[PDB]
Amino acid sequence: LVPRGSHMPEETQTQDQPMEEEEVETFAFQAEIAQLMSLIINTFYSNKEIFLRELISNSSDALDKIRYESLTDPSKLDSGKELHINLIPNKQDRTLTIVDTGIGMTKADLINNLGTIAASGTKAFMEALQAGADISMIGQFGVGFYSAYLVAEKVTVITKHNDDEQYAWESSAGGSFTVRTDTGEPMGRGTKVILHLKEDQTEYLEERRIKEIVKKHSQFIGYPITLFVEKER
Ligand SMILES: Nc1ncnc2c1ncn2[C@@H]1O[C@@H]2COP(=O)(O)O[C@H]2[C@H]1O
Ligand SMILES: [Mg+2]
Ligand SMILES: [Mg+2]
Repeated sequence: LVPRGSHMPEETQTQDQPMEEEEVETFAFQAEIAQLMSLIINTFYSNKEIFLRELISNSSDALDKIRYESLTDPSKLDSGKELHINLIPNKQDRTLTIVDTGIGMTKADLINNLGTIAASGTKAFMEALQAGADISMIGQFGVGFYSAYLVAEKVTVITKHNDDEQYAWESSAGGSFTVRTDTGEPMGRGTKVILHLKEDQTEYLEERRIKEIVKKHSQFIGYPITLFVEKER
């Protein structure tokens, strides 16, 4: 009744998909973890570059788990995903992302493994730091992940395990973290740790620096690692 030969883009713009709800929960760090994070963030250390070794070690442990889980669950052999790590600096956003195709984490794994449960070595490690230990000793005390706060003001962890949905963990320290369901970009099995770098820590976006610290500290990953470099415009 109202003939048309051509429409403007706004006229044929599709209706939005239904808005999704994401459930968010907020948790306090275990008291000694909170102490540790306050000590890490607010103290000068000479050797901050070991954060990357700690996050790559976590990824390598998650990748090893794939191989062994196949002994009680052979279907993982059928995945076509390569077992690998990618490092992804974004100079536009000032973030460094460590991506793996390991086993991932469930929601309860994020809550229990990344903040609420005591690590037995945490008090000993804070005393070793007081007595002048090098921050590099952190992984030997079972709290390596929190080294990310040597260089990052905020950390976001996106993760997907076969036995659960995709979740995001996030914390800017200050004593709390959040876990929420993540209905955004499905990432497939594995974990992405997104470091929001502090203003004076932007050297960890540079490709030569990243290659230097991988070669110095992470030579026995056991899986291919790949550094994605944004082409300079
Ligand atoms: N990349 C990752 N993939 C899977 N789990 C992780 C990752 N990073 C940290 N974690 C979990 O966080 C925990 C930190 O302490 P652990 O190294 O004992 O065990 C670690 C894993 O359970
Ligand atoms: Mg370990
Ligand atoms: Mg190994």
